[PDB]
Amino acid sequence: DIQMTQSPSSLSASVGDRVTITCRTSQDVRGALAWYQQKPGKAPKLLIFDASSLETGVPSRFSGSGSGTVFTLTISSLQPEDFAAYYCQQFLDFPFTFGQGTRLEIKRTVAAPSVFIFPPSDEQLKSGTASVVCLLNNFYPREAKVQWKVDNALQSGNSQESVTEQDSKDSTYSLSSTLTLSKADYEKHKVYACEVTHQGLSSPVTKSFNR
Amino acid sequence: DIELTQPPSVSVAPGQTARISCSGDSIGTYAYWYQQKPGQAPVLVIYADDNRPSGIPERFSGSNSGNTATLTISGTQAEDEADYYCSSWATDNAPVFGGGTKLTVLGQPKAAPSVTLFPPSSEELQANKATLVCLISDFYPGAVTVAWKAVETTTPSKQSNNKYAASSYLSLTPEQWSYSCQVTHEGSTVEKTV
Amino acid sequence: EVQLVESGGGLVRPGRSLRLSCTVSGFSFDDSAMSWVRQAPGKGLEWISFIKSKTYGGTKEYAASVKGRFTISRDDSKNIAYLQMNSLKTEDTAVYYCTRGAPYGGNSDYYYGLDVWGQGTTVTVSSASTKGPSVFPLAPSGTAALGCLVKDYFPEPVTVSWNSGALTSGVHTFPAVLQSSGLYSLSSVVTVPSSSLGTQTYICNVNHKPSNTKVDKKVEPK
Amino acid sequence: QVQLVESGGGLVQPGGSLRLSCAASGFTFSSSGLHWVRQAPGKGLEWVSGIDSSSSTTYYADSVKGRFTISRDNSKNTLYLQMNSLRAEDTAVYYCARYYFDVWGQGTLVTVSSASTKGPSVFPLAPSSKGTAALGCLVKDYFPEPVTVSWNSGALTSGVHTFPAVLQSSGLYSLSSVVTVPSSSLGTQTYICNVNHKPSNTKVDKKVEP
Repeated sequence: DIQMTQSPSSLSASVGDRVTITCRTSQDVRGALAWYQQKPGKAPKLLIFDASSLETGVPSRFSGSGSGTVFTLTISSLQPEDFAAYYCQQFLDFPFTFGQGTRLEIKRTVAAPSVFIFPPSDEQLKSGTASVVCLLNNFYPREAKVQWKVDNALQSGNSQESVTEQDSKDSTYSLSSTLTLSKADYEKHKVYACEVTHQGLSSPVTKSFNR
Repeated sequence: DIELTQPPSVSVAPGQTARISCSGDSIGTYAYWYQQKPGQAPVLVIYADDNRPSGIPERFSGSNSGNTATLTISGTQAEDEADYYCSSWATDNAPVFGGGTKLTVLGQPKAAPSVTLFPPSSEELQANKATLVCLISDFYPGAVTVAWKAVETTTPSKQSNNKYAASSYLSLTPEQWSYSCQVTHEGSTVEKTV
Repeated sequence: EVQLVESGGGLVRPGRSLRLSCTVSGFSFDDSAMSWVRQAPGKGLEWISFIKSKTYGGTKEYAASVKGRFTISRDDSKNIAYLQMNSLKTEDTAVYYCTRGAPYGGNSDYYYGLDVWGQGTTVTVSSASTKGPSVFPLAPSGTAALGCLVKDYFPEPVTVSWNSGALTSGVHTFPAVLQSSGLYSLSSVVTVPSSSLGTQTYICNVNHKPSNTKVDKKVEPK
Repeated sequence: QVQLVESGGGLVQPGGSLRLSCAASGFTFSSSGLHWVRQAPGKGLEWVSGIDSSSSTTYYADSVKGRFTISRDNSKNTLYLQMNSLRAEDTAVYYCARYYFDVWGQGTLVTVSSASTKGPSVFPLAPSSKGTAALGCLVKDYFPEPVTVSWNSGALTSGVHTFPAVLQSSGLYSLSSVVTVPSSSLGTQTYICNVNHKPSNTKVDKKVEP
């Protein structure tokens, strides 16, 4: 097969600037790449064809370049339209593999998140499943690390992480961490806390709950 | 490469399924099926494994597994009778074609063909020529085997009465000119003495 | 214009056959190549199968991940493309797209792109049955956090309303998470002033359409 | 629609030369290669020649290798197959088909026969046995037919079944016409066989008697 790497997955840009997205190939595709744009939760669209040639229905801001192994998309002015996910696909020999994908996020000032610790549910205490909810609202950049520390010891393998998409108004993010602990596990621990590592945060701020 | 092995003829009752197999020596790829009405160019009914082109009714369905392919004609109609050929692509990128199968739908009741013998003619004897004439008429279905007992036999042809007919011509020298003709239509064997 | 629709997507237990149909209208189906692209929720796009037109033999061929389990067929008379999957697995839970591979020139064997994409249908592979949502209050222990935890959601898409739909600003609905058991987990976040926390009656409305179950929960300080 | 028409085929002497032309309409010729398929009479299809779309390579059947050449005149939207040193059994109808065999043309008849216009020999074949009897005449060495055989100069129309012609190994077609008549009328009905050899422009009259 042909390996397909897109660099970097997360690319940050402001409105009206220039954006480069690079698709790198293993062998030489002979100028037969196709660039696709996917808006969130909707069908992907054909953006750039035969490497350089532009497909009908796309304005002039989108362009392609390069041949052989390196291929790039240059966008002249980034509109609100087009802030989405971009994919590249190979068309030399079967199979038509897709790249990892590149996500375009609106550039914004570095804002630290707000740490909210949701205590264990009183109704869910007798249900049989005990959960601890950590909520981070208004966090920028998308990358953040949440560590579930129980009794001063980090817990791993029992956490589910969810991320909210960029808000259409302020362009922020939300992060939710759920720690799954049984009734015996919930009772055994003494102090449960979550440690948040963010670019805005100077030190890891941890909020603890008392059983 | 050897041609794909196919049954010579298949008999199916009207409104009842038809099964044709295309087991072959390493087809290795997808098997296409073709339909040939006599006197007409072959047309495609099944391509790849079980795809159907436009203009082909749903009654044609296909399958492929291992080294065998099958055309399933569910509820065949009388007008459908034709020769079905299966083709595939070998490793050398050269097409290979199958022998073919005839869909003998039993539209009419089965009947034993009538055979008329023909001894040598007086003119042929005077001219030193011998011709054993075996005319098999009123055959159903149109598939008869002609044998000579002591030889060019025409292929079966549809008769004006809807009964298959055929002729068997045997050449013998005037010196060598009893002669018997054997006819086998469907299991039964018909023998005529001359 | 050119329209592609899909069907056959639903809940299927592991190891059971399911057939998707791609109805094609607005353009000629005989001479166009059809490909299926799947997108796992959250993950990237994955290319599943490709079948060439009738003019080029209709050579079906698939990626290494689905070879031996996915068979693709097409009928030109009813302009419909079929994808059949046997030995279905939990990793195949995704959204499947029907794509038309446009030829290089008018008609050529070199394919340059997938031009028109269908809206897509959701194929879910799971063992659990339809379970009603479970509402767990998350009481607020400047801006306070009030929310409800949705646990044990089965075979579904759910709607969360804050203040019976009155509170629209500051409502953050997290994406669904596939729990280990087989149910979905959802979270709702409401940010309100601390003083207003004890005044407004924060009412959460959760509707589980597949189960026809409506759950209402109240978030109050503990 | 995609339509193919082939022509240029006819009866030739063994070892002669023949060129068959395919006309293509509705699809770009340079996009797809074309195949030649031959149908021997009394038998199924057989692959003869193949050409890739770009004329990059040419695939030939082993039974015809070294004798047939196939060129694709992409300029005039035509496909040509050139035949030299044909042998006897190569007689068939040649079909011109698109690569992967999607569309087939009507086909062209190519006959390899050293025989020329030869008059038939009306050897009588009367019913030697016997309520009804079958009698008629046999036309031997008719080249190439269709030979019109009539009973009583067209007077008799019921009971006369004309068997299809047989392509004997001698290269001359043979025909047999049999008339089924009652046994009592064998000595009364005038059994007259008239043969009109259209290819040879010969009208042969024969008399059938008990």
